[PDB]
Amino acid sequence: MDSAPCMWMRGGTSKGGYFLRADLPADTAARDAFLLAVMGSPDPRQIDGMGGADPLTSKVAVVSKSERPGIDVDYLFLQVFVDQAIVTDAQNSGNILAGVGPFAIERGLVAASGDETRVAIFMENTGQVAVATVRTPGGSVTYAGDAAIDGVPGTHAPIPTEFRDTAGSSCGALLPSGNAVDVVNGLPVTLIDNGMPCVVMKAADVGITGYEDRDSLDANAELKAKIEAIRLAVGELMNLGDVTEKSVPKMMLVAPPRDGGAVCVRSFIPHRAHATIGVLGAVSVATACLIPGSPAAEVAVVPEGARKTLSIEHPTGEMSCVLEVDDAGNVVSAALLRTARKLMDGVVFVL
Amino acid sequence: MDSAPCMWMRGGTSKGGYFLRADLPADTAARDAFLLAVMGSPDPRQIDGMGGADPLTSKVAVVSKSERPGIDVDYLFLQVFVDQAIVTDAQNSGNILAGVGPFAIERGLVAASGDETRVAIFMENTGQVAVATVRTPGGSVTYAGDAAIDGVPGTHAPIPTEFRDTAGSSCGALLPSGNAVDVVNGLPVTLIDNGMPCVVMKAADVGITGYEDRDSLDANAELKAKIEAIRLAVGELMNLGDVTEKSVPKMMLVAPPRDGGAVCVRSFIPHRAHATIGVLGAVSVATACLIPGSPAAEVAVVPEGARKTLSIEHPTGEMSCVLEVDDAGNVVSAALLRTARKLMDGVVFVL
Ligand SMILES: [Cl-]
Ligand SMILES: [Cl-]
Ligand SMILES: [Cl-]
Ligand SMILES: [Cl-]
Ligand SMILES: [Cl-]
Ligand SMILES: [Cl-]
Repeated sequence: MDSAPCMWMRGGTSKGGYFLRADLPADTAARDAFLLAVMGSPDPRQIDGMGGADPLTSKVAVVSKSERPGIDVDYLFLQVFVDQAIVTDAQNSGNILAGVGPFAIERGLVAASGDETRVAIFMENTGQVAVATVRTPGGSVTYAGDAAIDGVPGTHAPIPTEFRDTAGSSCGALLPSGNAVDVVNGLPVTLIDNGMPCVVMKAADVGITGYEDRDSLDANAELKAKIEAIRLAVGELMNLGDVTEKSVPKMMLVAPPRDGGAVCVRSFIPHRAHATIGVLGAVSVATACLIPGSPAAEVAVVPEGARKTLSIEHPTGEMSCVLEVDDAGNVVSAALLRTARKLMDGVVFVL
Repeated sequence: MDSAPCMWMRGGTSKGGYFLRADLPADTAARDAFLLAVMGSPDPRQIDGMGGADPLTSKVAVVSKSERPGIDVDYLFLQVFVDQAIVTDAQNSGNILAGVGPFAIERGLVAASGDETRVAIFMENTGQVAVATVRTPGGSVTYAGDAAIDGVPGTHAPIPTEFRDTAGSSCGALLPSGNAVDVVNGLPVTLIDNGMPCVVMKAADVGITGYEDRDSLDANAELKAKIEAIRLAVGELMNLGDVTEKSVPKMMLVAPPRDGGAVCVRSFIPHRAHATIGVLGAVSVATACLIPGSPAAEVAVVPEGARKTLSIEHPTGEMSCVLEVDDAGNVVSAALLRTARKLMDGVVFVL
């Protein structure tokens, strides 16, 4: 009651606590109080709980067996604020998602089935579907292997992840304005939602090249003020209402690729620069690369073929996105690599 | 083998992983590799393990039943470096120590004995003894209660802690120079070890008042260069050898008390300012307050009586130290309040 079984995992480049739904209070307010206490929030240092004093390590997954047709488990993502008594069920960023498949198997929501085991995951926050393929050699999840992702030392078991029903996850449409491009504060942008609502505009159009490192971007007050005025201006158009204290849309500043990739991106999510790029924001940006004349179309190098592999270059490397594009040109699925690791398993306590 | 039972606790204003000795490899090199992997080191973000990406949350306690006369458990403290593949068994700072008593009781090294339970702890790093009194109402440790310590939100069960055999823990003598005061780079200082080797000098003597906040102190390059030249100059005198890449001695800049206390301290440990003060450094400073004409004697207000309560004021509050002083004037024991909390219990995993 003042404890719950819990597995602490790294999912992608994030970390947090993974629960079975039936182990947390049914009452939302009771649930949030418990998770705040588990993390040690509110406290800039989160010294009296399991948060790592950074929003990326103050995250929670709630997983349960699904009754939806074709779905194996339902997954609710929760952000536990570091220094506010606030838990939000914001848009999925796609990193904590990576631990969901392995966690479900370990907890018996899904039994191991051969040496690899498919987990079909409904993302309750947005209504999207992720199919994760996880290594279960011998009938037990493994986290060891040869996969790498930027921002994570060494190598782990690959978890290839295929996203469906991304389109208009949050905005109700791929293009909530109905336009490929909209002029906003005199600038051409794309308002797009293929898994994450994004505003996609050229880095050069807001006075940077798009190749600056994260620290310089975080210190560029005039850049931040400029794109933030754009974000606040488009919230209604994107069916997002007043975005002032919202986490969306992500601001995606695109420049031509430099390392032979598809596109270069600097992401503000919305107010600080992402060290890499969010998974679902990569899908939105890779999709915008395909819409003609659009800011991202103008900078991107897009390969021919129905199965398009788009290497999205970011501050510290690149994240590769495989778009499967039907003969009508819409994106039918996006596949991206994740990794995760079980770090501690047992019981968490609150006062 | 690639896991161990482990309890994650907050101890004082630090956090880390608590093990039974018999659950870790006997081989030191094997042990260090395992603990590095457990924390997610080396990695500035410690994203692939249980470290909180700060040295204060990248700490380990190793506890076992003691055979020493009068000792209940042996405790070895280990610092797991955040971004280096290095584990050190440095001097005890006294915060992780606070979880040792409760952990021993929970693991059955010591059985609960009534509603409060004494744990006599040998600190293997330095040879000191700490007696911790822990609440065991009903025969089970509790972490709830009305105690507070600066740097930890809310309140917890008190763990009153009494230190003995502090004198010359590391230096072999209370005063390794044999002098109450030594002139170093033209400045009077006290080289003292009553639980933590410290250099004690007046804040004013190095060009600050001693009331500056931590951020200003951390940014004072000329202050840091000045006291660091002092530290490097005294390492041999204190029987510490070449202190260049050492963590000791702590630099303690004392000023007259301002909130009715005994003394005001700003601590460099050795290169960044402490947010409060270390427990054992408080004992060393409180002891130096009693040695006549000495820098700390000149600034301190010392109360009459054989049981002296010295409120050591620090950046974010004060830490109170009860010295029990025998008729010969030496310190016979120092008592200080700690708190701890069990945060997660179960098993930790490495690849
Ligand atoms: Cl459940
Ligand atoms: Cl936060
Ligand atoms: Cl997610
Ligand atoms: Cl043991
Ligand atoms: Cl470190
Ligand atoms: Cl300690």
